[PDB]
Amino acid sequence: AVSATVEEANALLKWKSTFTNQTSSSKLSSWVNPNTSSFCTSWYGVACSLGSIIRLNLTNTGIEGTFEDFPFSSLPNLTFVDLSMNRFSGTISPLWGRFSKLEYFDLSINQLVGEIPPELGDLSNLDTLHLVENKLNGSIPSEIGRLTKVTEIAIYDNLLTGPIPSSFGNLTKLVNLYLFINSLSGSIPSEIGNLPNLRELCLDRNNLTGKIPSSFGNLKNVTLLNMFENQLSGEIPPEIGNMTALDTLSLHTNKLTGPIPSTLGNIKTLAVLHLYLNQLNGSIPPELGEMESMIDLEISENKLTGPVPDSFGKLTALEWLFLRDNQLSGPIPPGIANSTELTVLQLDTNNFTGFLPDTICRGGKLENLTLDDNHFEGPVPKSLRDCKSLIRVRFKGNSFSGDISEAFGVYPTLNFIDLSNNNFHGQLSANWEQSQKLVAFILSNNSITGAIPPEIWNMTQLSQLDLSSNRITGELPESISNINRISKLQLNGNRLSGKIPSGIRLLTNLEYLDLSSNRFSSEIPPTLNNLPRLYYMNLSRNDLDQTIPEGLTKLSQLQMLDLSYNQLDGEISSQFRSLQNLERLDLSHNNLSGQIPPSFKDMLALTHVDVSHNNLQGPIPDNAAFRNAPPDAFEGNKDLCGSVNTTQGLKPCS
Amino acid sequence: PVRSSQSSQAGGR
Amino acid sequence: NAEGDALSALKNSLADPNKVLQSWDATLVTPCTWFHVTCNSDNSVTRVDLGNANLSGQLVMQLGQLPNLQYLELYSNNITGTIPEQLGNLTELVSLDLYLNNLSGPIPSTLGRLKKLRFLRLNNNSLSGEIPRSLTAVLTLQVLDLSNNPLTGDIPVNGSFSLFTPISFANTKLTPL
Ligand SMILES: *[C@@H]1O[C@H](CO)[C@@H](O[C@@H]2O[C@H](CO)[C@@H](O[C@@H]3O[C@H](CO[C@H]4O[C@H](CO)[C@@H](O)[C@H](O)[C@@H]4O)[C@@H](O)[C@H](O[C@H]4O[C@H](CO)[C@@H](O)[C@H](O)[C@@H]4O)[C@@H]3O)[C@H](O)[C@H]2NC(C)=O)[C@H](O)[C@H]1NC(C)=O
Ligand SMILES: *[C@@H]1O[C@H](CO)[C@@H](O[C@@H]2O[C@H](CO)[C@@H](O[C@@H]3O[C@H](CO)[C@@H](O)[C@H](O)[C@@H]3O)[C@H](O)[C@H]2NC(C)=O)[C@H](O)[C@H]1NC(C)=O
Ligand SMILES: *[C@@H]1O[C@H](CO)[C@@H](O[C@@H]2O[C@H](CO)[C@@H](O)[C@H](O)[C@H]2NC(C)=O)[C@H](O)[C@H]1NC(C)=O
Ligand SMILES: *[C@@H]1O[C@H](CO)[C@@H](O[C@@H]2O[C@H](CO)[C@@H](O)[C@H](O)[C@H]2NC(C)=O)[C@H](O)[C@H]1NC(C)=O
Ligand SMILES: *[C@@H]1O[C@H](CO)[C@@H](O[C@@H]2O[C@H](CO)[C@@H](O)[C@H](O)[C@H]2NC(C)=O)[C@H](O)[C@H]1NC(C)=O
Ligand SMILES: *[C@@H]1O[C@H](CO)[C@@H](O[C@@H]2O[C@H](CO)[C@@H](O)[C@H](O)[C@H]2NC(C)=O)[C@H](O)[C@H]1NC(C)=O
Ligand SMILES: *[C@@H]1O[C@H](CO)[C@@H](O[C@@H]2O[C@H](CO)[C@@H](O)[C@H](O)[C@H]2NC(C)=O)[C@H](O)[C@H]1NC(C)=O
Ligand SMILES: *[C@@H]1O[C@H](CO)[C@@H](O[C@@H]2O[C@H](CO)[C@@H](O)[C@H](O)[C@H]2NC(C)=O)[C@H](O)[C@H]1NC(C)=O
Ligand SMILES: *[C@@H]1O[C@H](CO)[C@@H](O[C@@H]2O[C@H](CO)[C@@H](O)[C@H](O)[C@H]2NC(C)=O)[C@H](O)[C@H]1NC(C)=O
Ligand SMILES: *[C@@H]1O[C@H](CO)[C@@H](O[C@@H]2O[C@H](CO)[C@@H](O)[C@H](O)[C@H]2NC(C)=O)[C@H](O)[C@H]1NC(C)=O
Ligand SMILES: *[C@@H]1O[C@H](CO)[C@@H](O[C@@H]2O[C@H](CO)[C@@H](O)[C@H](O)[C@H]2NC(C)=O)[C@H](O)[C@H]1NC(C)=O
Ligand SMILES: *[C@@H]1O[C@H](CO)[C@@H](O[C@@H]2O[C@H](CO)[C@@H](O)[C@H](O)[C@H]2NC(C)=O)[C@H](O)[C@H]1NC(C)=O
Ligand SMILES: *[C@@H]1O[C@H](CO)[C@@H](O)[C@H](O)[C@H]1NC(C)=O
Ligand SMILES: *[C@@H]1O[C@H](CO)[C@@H](O)[C@H](O)[C@H]1NC(C)=O
Ligand SMILES: *[C@@H]1O[C@H](CO)[C@@H](O)[C@H](O)[C@H]1NC(C)=O
Ligand SMILES: *[C@@H]1O[C@H](CO)[C@@H](O)[C@H](O)[C@H]1NC(C)=O
Ligand SMILES: *[C@@H]1O[C@H](CO)[C@@H](O)[C@H](O)[C@H]1NC(C)=O
Ligand SMILES: *[C@@H]1O[C@H](CO)[C@@H](O)[C@H](O)[C@H]1NC(C)=O
Ligand SMILES: *[C@@H]1O[C@H](CO)[C@@H](O)[C@H](O)[C@H]1NC(C)=O
Ligand SMILES: *[C@@H]1O[C@H](CO)[C@@H](O)[C@H](O)[C@H]1NC(C)=O
Repeated sequence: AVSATVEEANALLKWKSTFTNQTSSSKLSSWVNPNTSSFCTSWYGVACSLGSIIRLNLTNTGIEGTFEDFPFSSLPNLTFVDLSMNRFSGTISPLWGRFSKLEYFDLSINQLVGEIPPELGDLSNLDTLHLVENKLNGSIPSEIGRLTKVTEIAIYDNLLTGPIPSSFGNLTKLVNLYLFINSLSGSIPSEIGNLPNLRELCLDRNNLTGKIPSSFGNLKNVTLLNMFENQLSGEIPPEIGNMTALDTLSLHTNKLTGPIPSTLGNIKTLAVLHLYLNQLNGSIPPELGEMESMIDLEISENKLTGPVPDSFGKLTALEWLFLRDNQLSGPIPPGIANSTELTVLQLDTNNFTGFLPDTICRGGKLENLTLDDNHFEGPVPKSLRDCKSLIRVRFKGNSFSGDISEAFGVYPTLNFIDLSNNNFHGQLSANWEQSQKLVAFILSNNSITGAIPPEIWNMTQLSQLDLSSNRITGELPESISNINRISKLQLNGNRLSGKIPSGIRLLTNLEYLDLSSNRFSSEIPPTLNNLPRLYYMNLSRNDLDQTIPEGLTKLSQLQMLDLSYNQLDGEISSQFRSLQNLERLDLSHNNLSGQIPPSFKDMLALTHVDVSHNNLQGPIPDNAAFRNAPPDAFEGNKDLCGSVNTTQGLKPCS
Repeated sequence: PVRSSQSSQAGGR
Repeated sequence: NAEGDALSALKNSLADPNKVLQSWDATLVTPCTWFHVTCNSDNSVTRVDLGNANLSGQLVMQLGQLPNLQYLELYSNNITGTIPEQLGNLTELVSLDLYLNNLSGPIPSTLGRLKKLRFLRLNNNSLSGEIPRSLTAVLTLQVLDLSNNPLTGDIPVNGSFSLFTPISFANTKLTPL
């Protein structure tokens, strides 16, 4: 020992002298002259018992090297080996199997590649085995089954392949088995279900296939079970209801089928249940209401049918409830939202009908609520008017009705609402002014009338406004310049009137501008030339007037323009060359007059043009769009002559 | 350190 | 899904002091209620326009798993790096706007896989290479413009590059004509 520490330390210095870049980490520099036991007292990461090495701890110390000159033949008393968080490279030598008293064996994050040598099976006294975060490949040897005293296996995030060995059935003292983020394959051995001490088993993110072994009914003390993102199949065995100590079962993103077994109601301690993205079918078992400690429940994206049971009224602690993207139908029970502390409710893309219950926000803590694409009807409840915690709300595609100014209230922390395709009527209120951090407001295709309150412009965090296909009236003020964060403004299909406000020119983030099918009647703002991001603008079907302003041709990023069904006049200018991105031009049904400029022989992006039913004359330009324009874009005009190949009802040009 | 896996949540709309 | 995860990877690789990617939430099912991103009629992204928004950083290779994206706009920003090769996997793409940046490296040759492309704007950068000449294999190619970065060596005149003008490739150290 003390005399043998001579050879031990000499080998240790010889190994150390093989590293590279040791200068930065002067921590390992404390290895100095081997003498009468001074190194035990002064050498870092080393401990001796009775004068011989016992532990090698070198965490996070910046070492660089390999395991070529490791003294396998000089260290018969090494018992603890931890070399995590370094840059050791190479392979794992079989000689590692010759340490007779090794207990803790860690070779975590490193450069290690290659196989896993079978001879590690000789480690009769090994207790914890970590080979995490490496590039190991090959398979897992069956000789692992000879380690009858190991209690923790961690080999995840390597490049393993092949099947799970069946000899794992004899690892009779396992507790934690982590095999996630590897490329395993095959089927789960049934003997895995006969382990009397598992408490954590992770097989997620693999290519396991086949069916879950029903012997999983024998795992009487497992507290966690992850298998998501695999290729399982078959049906969830009913014996899965005897894992009576579970609190987190997740099996999402698989290829399972059949019905959900009712026996899941027998697990009192279950708190999380993930089963989305599968092919389950049938009806919800009422017994799913007998899980009194249930917090999260996600059964989205499946093929379930039938009614939602009333027994969900007994789930007092629910916080998340995901039922979206299914084929459930019928009415909605009052017990679905009974719980006080519910916070998310996701019920869209189903076939529900009827009225919303009167317990929607009973506890006053709801935050997220989606109901898209159902057949709900009637008025919104009144407990949802005074629910003061909403963040994201979606009502799109339904048949709610009532007064818009009476249906809602004030929401300090709302930032997204979508109420399109419904049957609300009334006038907008000024309560929306008090949602200061609101970002989107979509209210399209309803029966709303009235005028837009000035308070609607107090909002400066707004970024998308959509009040389209309604019966709004009035005129747009100048304080419209105040929003200035908006990038998508849709106000078409209404009865707005007056001038186009010049304040729009102060908007700079504007991308999408839809101002059509209204009764605006005044000159286009001659100062619209400071929109360096706009790519779409539709001002069709209006009562506009005197000649198009050339400032519109400094809209550099324009791609679609529609000045159609108006009372425009004059001549089209030659500044349209500057539009180097435009590819759609609807310019018909006006009094545009004169000749179409020839300089249009320069924009190669044009594909569709329409100048029909105007007062134009003269030859068409030499562009592919005019080359390939059907007859339906040239009628009604005076003297448009054309070429023989591009003959579409037009008189041959002289 | 070595830890258990953690399951994410289903996407909302 | 997959488009959402690719766009989230793009978000993580960039820096934005103006907070223009604030709404890009990786928690939703689909990236169709995000701003500056437009989806198709059946939940598939078709435009990603993010130009003149003062972004700084590096592109990533995940951009290539957006199978149905038609428009890509990133011009007039402060991105540095090289153009990935996986951009050749965007089989249905019409326009590529990538100018007024600090891109480096060579132009990938895989850009010849894109048959429906109509607009290339890479100009005013620092790119160095040989104009791989596979671009003459797309044949749609209405306009191309790269005219401030050194691409020394040749201007191909295969069937495609026969209608262009010297105003492109200007100030680029080419001079084969
Ligand atoms: C009801 O619905 C709303 C909206 O759908 C939810 O609110 C959102 O909650 C998420 C929580 O995940 C917020 O997420 C934000 O983005 C980052 C998420 O971090 C992960 O992902 C990124 C991107 O890949 C990784 O880079 C990162 O490492 C993580 O893996 C966080 O970083 C955000 O934190 C930031 O807070 C502010 C933002 O300006 C700044 O101080 C910093 O940037 C800081 O990093 C944040 O967590 C999202 O913002 C929320 N949106 C809102 C509030 O509008 C609710 O959670 C949901 N209700 C319930 C009960 O689920
Ligand atoms: C700018 O906005 C206007 C209105 O918002 C758009 O007008 C729309 O034009 C299309 C095609 O011209 C119309 O489609 C047609 O609908 C009729 C209805 O019966 C149908 O018979 C036709 O066969 C065709 O499908 C559409 O109805 C019309 N919108 C409205 C509300 O009437 C215009 O297209 C927009 N401009 C651009 C460039 O998108
Ligand atoms: C794991 O990866 C390594 C490196 O690619 C593979 O090593 C090769 O293995 C074959 C036969 O197993 C030998 O003929 C080669 O000489 C090895 N290459 C080198 C560079 O040593 C190894 O095969 C992979 N594992 C498996 C199971 O194929
Ligand atoms: C104990 O572990 C061993 C490791 O492979 C398993 O394999 C063999 O099983 C046969 C069947 O009786 C016996 O020869 C030995 O038990 C094992 N042989 C060797 C060489 O180890 C064995 O099945 C496991 N026992 C149980 C009950 O699971
Ligand atoms: C589940 O695991 C626990 C782990 O402790 C087992 O409890 C031990 O059981 C053994 C008998 O097999 C006793 O000798 C120990 O004293 C127990 N320890 C504790 C802390 O309870 C439990 O038995 C396992 N489940 C089953 C069904 O055996
Ligand atoms: C879950 O565990 C229970 C309790 O052991 C099982 O019920 C027993 O099962 C055995 C074996 O089939 C029968 O011999 C007993 O008569 C059953 N007793 C009772 C009271 O039912 C049950 O089969 C296991 N599986 C499921 C799906 O419940
Ligand atoms: C749910 O899916 C299962 C699995 O396909 C369906 O059960 C099958 O029904 C067909 C119809 O004759 C039978 O031939 C199969 O033998 C059944 N499989 C099993 C495992 O029993 C079931 O019909 C589906 N339920 C609904 C409501 O569509
Ligand atoms: C829905 O409303 C509440 C929400 O938790 C619960 O009502 C309790 O029901 C139990 C069992 O009948 C009674 O002992 C309590 O007195 C009820 N409390 C209240 C405030 O009514 C329950 O979840 C649902 N209601 C019923 C009647 O089951
Ligand atoms: C805007 O709302 C109207 C009124 O609901 C929609 O028109 C109805 O559409 C439903 C289909 O959901 C039909 O059953 C009704 O017969 C339609 N009624 C009328 C008077 O047209 C219209 O479809 C909505 N707009 C859009 C784009 O969906
Ligand atoms: C939002 O609200 C504030 C507080 O009222 C507005 O500040 C006044 O707004 C009125 C009309 O909106 C103006 O006549 C006053 O001159 C404003 N006061 C001051 C001190 O500037 C603010 O303008 C509103 N923002 C809008 C409507 O966009
Ligand atoms: C980016 O583009 C701008 C014009 O869009 C360039 O500005 C001109 O670049 C030429 C290049 O030789 C100079 O000779 C001119 O003097 C520049 N004009 C002005 C007003 O300065 C700009 O140089 C381009 N970027 C880089 C890095 O060249
Ligand atoms: C463009 O011109 C080049 C120069 O001649 C052609 O180059 C070779 O063409 C053959 C086919 O005849 C290919 O097999 C070679 O791989 C090409 N090599 C190089 C270096 O270009 C090219 O074919 C012409 N056409 C295209 C579409 O590139
Ligand atoms: C390890 O310790 C044992 C017991 O003290 C001893 O017999 C053996 O020689 C030691 N190994 C050495 C000194 O290499
Ligand atoms: C030393 O330098 C770096 C790390 O600092 C790395 O290349 C390696 O560890 C050493 N160099 C060589 C050439 O091995
Ligand atoms: C090694 O030292 C680290 C501190 O650097 C400590 O956290 C760890 O418990 C020690 N033992 C092992 C086996 O890593
Ligand atoms: C499963 O195998 C396929 C092909 O063998 C591979 O593409 C896939 O990535 C594998 N899955 C995992 C989780 O390794
Ligand atoms: C509602 O049910 C009908 C058949 O009854 C089905 O065709 C439709 O897809 C269902 N709606 C959904 C699943 O959103
Ligand atoms: C066009 O002008 C004539 C007279 O110049 C006028 O009578 C007619 O109503 C105008 N039509 C349109 C669509 O502007
Ligand atoms: C662009 O980003 C780089 C990052 O290193 C920074 O140094 C440079 O100043 C930035 N340029 C501008 C114009 O912001
Ligand atoms: C393009 O996609 C293919 C298949 O998905 C794959 O080779 C890779 O992701 C891309 N190609 C290259 C050369 O990277």
